[PDB]
Amino acid sequence: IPRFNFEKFAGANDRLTTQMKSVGEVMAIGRTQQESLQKALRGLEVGATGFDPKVSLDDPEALTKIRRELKDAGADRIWYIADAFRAGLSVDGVFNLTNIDRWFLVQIEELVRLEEKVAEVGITGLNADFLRQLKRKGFADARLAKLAGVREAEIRKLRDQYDLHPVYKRVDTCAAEFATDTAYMYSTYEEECEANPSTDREKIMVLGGGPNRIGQGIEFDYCCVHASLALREDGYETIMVNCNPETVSTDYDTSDRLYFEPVTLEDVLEIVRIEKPKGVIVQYGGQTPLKLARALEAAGVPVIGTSPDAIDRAEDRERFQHAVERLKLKQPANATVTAIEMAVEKAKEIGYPLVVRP
Amino acid sequence: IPRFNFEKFAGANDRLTTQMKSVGEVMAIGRTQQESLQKALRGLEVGATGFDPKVSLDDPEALTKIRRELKDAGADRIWYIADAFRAGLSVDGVFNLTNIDRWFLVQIEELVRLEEKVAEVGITGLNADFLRQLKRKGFADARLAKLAGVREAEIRKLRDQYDLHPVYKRVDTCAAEFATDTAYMYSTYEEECEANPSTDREKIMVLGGGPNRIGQGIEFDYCCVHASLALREDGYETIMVNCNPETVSTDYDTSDRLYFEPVTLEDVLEIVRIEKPKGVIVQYGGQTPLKLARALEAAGVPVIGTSPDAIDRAEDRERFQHAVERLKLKQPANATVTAIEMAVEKAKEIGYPLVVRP
Amino acid sequence: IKSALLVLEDGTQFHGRAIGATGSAVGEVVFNTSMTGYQEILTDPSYSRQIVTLTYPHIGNVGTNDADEESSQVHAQGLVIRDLPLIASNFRNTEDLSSYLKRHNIVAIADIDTRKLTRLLREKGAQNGCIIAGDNPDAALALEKARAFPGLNGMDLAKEVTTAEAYSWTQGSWTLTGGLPQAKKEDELPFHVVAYDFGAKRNILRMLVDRGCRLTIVPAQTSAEDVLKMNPDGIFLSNGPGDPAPCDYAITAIQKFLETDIPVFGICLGHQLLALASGAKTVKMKFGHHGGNHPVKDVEKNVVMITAQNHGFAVDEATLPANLRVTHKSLFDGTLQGIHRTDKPAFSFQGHPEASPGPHDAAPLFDHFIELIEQYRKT
Amino acid sequence: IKSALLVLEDGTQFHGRAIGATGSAVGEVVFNTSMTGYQEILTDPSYSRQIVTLTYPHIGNVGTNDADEESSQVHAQGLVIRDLPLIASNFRNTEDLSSYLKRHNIVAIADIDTRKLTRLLREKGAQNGCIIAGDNPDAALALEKARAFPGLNGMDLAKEVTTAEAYSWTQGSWTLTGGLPQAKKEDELPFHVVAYDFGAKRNILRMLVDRGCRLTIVPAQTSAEDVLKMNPDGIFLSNGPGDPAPCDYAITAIQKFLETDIPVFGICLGHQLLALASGAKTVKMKFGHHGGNHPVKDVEKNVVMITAQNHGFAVDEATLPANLRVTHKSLFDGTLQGIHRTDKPAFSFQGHPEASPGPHDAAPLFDHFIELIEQYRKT
Ligand SMILES: NCCC[C@H](N)C(=O)O
Ligand SMILES: NCCC[C@H](N)C(=O)O
Ligand SMILES: [Cl-]
Ligand SMILES: [K+]
Ligand SMILES: [K+]
Repeated sequence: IPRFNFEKFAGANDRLTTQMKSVGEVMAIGRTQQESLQKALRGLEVGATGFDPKVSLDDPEALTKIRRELKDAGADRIWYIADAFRAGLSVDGVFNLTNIDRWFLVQIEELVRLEEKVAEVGITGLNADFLRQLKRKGFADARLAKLAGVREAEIRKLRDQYDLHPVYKRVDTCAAEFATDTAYMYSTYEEECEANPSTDREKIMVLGGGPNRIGQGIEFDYCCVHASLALREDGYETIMVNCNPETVSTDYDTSDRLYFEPVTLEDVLEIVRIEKPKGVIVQYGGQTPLKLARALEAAGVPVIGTSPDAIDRAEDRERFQHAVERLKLKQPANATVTAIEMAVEKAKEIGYPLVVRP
Repeated sequence: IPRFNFEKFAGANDRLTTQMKSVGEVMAIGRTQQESLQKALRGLEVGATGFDPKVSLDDPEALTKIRRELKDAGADRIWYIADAFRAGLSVDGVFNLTNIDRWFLVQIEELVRLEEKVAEVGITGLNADFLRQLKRKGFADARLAKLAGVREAEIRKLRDQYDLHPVYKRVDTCAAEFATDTAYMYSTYEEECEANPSTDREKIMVLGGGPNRIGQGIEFDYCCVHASLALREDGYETIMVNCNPETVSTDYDTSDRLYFEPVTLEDVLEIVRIEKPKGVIVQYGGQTPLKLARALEAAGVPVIGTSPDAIDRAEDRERFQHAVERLKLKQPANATVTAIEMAVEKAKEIGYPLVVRP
Repeated sequence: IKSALLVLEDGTQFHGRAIGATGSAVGEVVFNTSMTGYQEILTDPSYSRQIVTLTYPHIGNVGTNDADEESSQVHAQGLVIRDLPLIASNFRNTEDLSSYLKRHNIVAIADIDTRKLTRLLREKGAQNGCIIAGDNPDAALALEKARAFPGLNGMDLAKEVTTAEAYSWTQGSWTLTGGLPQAKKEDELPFHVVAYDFGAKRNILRMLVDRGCRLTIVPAQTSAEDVLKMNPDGIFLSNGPGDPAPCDYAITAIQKFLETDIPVFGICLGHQLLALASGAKTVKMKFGHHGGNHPVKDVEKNVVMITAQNHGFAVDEATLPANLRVTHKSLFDGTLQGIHRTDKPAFSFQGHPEASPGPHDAAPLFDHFIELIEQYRKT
Repeated sequence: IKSALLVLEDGTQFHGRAIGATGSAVGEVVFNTSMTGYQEILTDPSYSRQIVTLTYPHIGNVGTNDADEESSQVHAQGLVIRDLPLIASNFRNTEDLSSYLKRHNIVAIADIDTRKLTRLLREKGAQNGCIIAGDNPDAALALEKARAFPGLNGMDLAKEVTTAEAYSWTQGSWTLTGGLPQAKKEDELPFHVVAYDFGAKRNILRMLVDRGCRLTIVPAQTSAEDVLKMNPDGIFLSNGPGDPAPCDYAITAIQKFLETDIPVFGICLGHQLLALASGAKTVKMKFGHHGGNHPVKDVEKNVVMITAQNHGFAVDEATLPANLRVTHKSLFDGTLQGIHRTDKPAFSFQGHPEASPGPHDAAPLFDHFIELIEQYRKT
């Protein structure tokens, strides 16, 4: 799935055409196209958990906007396609506007219908059999959680309860015709697990930054790669977690073990679950792994290096402002404003010109 | 089907609710739901030929108006349903907004698809088989003409060509379990014809006005009934053509033969075809039969009384005026005007106040 | 294009569309005016060897469901309709008509002028026919099958549809709220009625169970001796297909029951055997009665009941032994609809008190049987 | 729940969903890596008595079509897949997969870990298994049926799938443009090739024709005696199921042709026979070769071809008679892939030059044959 950054070029024509406009891409592997597709959506670093809604059901103009987005594809097409089905448009209807093969269309309609059920049955309705069916089709714990009106963690717990965990298949070039000595794996909900983790070494996991985006480029991947090269050389068993098909990080040669997965709490927690690593590095892949830091810790992940809290201290404007203060360092004068006139007054205090952020 | 008159009540809320707002109703009989419904649409006297489109397919906002029309019914809902299917909406889509049982919905979608086929193949694709199938579904020659881009007469001519005519079934209260001496008929495209028209008597056909509407009320039905009564008494075999369920005109007792049909050129010609009446009366049913005069006459119909042409001389603003001047009578000063500035002057001539008919 | 074709003895042909299984069907052709209840109708054993035509155009609007089956299978030999709707649309549906039919291996045709056919049947009477569904239906072939069909007059079909071995019945009527109930316990029902299965309809049994009767359904050919040995509280004569006349073993057994004082009650076929068993004669109707709007008069009370009918044969009222009294007549044609033994605790009814598709107007006929029993017991 | 279950000899079970006929299926369980061409694989006689597992998850994406059938029926015992798509989406589809299955009354299961299966068969070699598809599939039963299975070793399957009568074939190959062509006129074809029907694939025949060959298909047990009478321009040995070993008549016959100067050429089974008829020995492969991405080298030319493979038994390189020269070898396992008679105009190929689902790489193998013919004619 391509990765766009249209929000950084507002004046730009954001319709997809023959001239590339994407700044990156993500890839996912699934035993099924549905599973494959959803895994990519949640690994895109756009805040999707899958087919998150773009329009409101009760919006009277919705069909009109959906229609538009379908006929003239933009970076958001995918989501609109799902909204079309929630809005009552048929597969044939959608095909006609998009020219996307029905073969794919039907599959997305089925994910919609499935979601509607999750929304109707709620959490009570999430029995093992059904939950499994949902996982098998690539639904993220997070997507489910929203439909069920619960916390992502709740779905995750429910999964634990049921012993509903993905297994790992390996990439081999031959559809299992021949054995493999490489540890290039992907998650899926099936029977046999091919992870066969080692009890032998002290493992170090490196978290990738997912698809590239403006501001989150190759520089991070570069770091990731080095982390792996160095520690593996040092004697550790290096585990890389990433889904950018364009990188060196995602080369099986780059590490001892490669988990070609979405860099998400869910997906990461699962690997850890079975890997039981010695430490995890969340500081080298950009914003992506950074945002997971706290959460991971919370869940018991053995996060190495600068602490999630330490990171927050730096990231939190307020938290920061205090260490500075304490340190007796110099910062430009600031102020957090709520209201318009509040700012206009508070501004006289700070003095123009000003840097207004939201 | 109810008949509304919202156009005469400009500032009135036109959404349908629990307080009635219709002024009349039409009824239809068909061997199947589709045929029955289509027959009803074409006899509604609202200018429809079946499911004529309300919004343009190229209209980008169309899905918005459609949605609205479905969710909050107006008198035109029935037509927006079809437009919704033409627009890519699904049966469930439509269900959800209208609460109209899918049992009914699917049949409408079905006709939409058939319409799409007619539009695609055109007249050339209207083979005997296909054409028969369409008639059996209630399609009006006039609707088929619209879809194939031809004149209704061509569809007609083509039917005649294939000896493709309807048969008449009779009402009997018992699903034909018992014989009937009554002649209360309806057309359909089936095998056996129960018409069994007489050779014996002199026939006079009386044309009703369809549903009641403001300006076209009971008053016309009364005249129609009177003509039947009077002539039947007189020794003529009276034949009544009408489709308003509320009237005496549609009471089997009122005439010798009752054709409970749409008061259309199509329907009426089919009857004339087998009845070979002595005369047809078109001046008693109001505007409906009146508008058919010329076409009937043109098609060989023995229209009795004041000629379609004479009627036209009076109804025709110019024809009339001539006669008036010819009789040296007194009319009010008038003028036709095309323009918006033209008027202002002609106005000046005529003298205020003015009557402005558009 | 799935062709199907119906050909009558008379050579009349009806060209339409296959909606059920492929193959051929041969039987007597009938028409049923029931605007509702097609499943029930199809599952009615009385229809064995008959090709059923429905007068109501849309057949299958509400799909089908188990609760709506009046026997273990579809007894109808074939189905003839005008329109098979696009979809089934009912909360109760579990399978669309077509599938159901396909499942039951029933040859069925749609899209024909059922009115023309009804009119023909009404006017010229019953006719045997053949339905051929398949690629290239052979008309001449169908004519032959229809022609070669032996006919139902004098055809014992109760023996063909009856239960192999006797069995117990203790399940009650269905309800909207709970569906079909759970079978009662033998100790939950006061009476013991032995129901001869001449091709019994589930509803009759259920309705009896409704009145406190534990049943024992016995094969049609079951001996009266064998029956008495059971010391029944009531004997019930079920409904069923074919001619009742050639069912010697039922008339005889019944005659036996009539020597006794045990309460006997018959419905439809049971009504005819009862009559035969009483010395009455039966005749086969011109086209019979098949529908759910048939007005029957309770001559005694002078009241009308709208009924559910399904019979091709009738009891001749002018050959009625004096021990037989007239209780109900058809308001449509005057044909005998009910009789009562003057001398004994036995009576029957031509129509269907259990209905199953149809009005519940005749259900009280059931109550009379109940009294009889209660009185028998007292003695 | 429309349950399906597959059990292996080893008692390993895979519980999925039924997607074809209701019933049971027993055979040798194999795996095919072919990403496209499922219908052609299905209709491959060679698959007789075999339960076909497809490694590529989505099976059915393009539906089915007549043109894509390699035989008159479906030879596969059963079908095991990971996922059956909601729809078929291809302009050439005439029926969805499930439908096709049920039609060919094929037991098929979906939704199982096919990968788990493949790695099992690869690791532990082929296994006989059973698929049961119905309401309540009896695991115990399945295992039982699977274990009871004779096995394909020493199983002449050739005889079972061969034509009853001989017959002519003059139909050429399919084109995107004119689909399947009209069979040619005899005069139209220069050569006359006699083809022993060992369970022959339609493509082989079409491809031969394409090279001006009028054919005469013959049953498996036809006598060389009978055959030679025909004055054949060339003799061809088709592919086919089971063991070739036990095909005595075949072997015998061939040896007979091996005395003559007639150009002979075999494919797959026909390849093993020739070998056997030459003094070679055949072996049953651990799990064999089924796929369409198999690299095979023309040892002579030192060129690689990607090929379509379908065989569970091979010709042992080490036991080859001197009169037999190696021509092709597999790049995956180096197993024997082609042989040529040093002393005669006879040769064969283990893979499928005609492919049919698969790469057109081995096509020229046909050419050599032609050349031989033309050369034999000159004489
Ligand atoms: N996947 C874990 C070990 C892999 C092993 N060599 C195999 O291919 O079976
Ligand atoms: N359709 C003409 C009426 C003739 C007749 N009494 C009948 O009901 O058949
Ligand atoms: Cl108002
Ligand atoms: K027809
Ligand atoms: K499974």
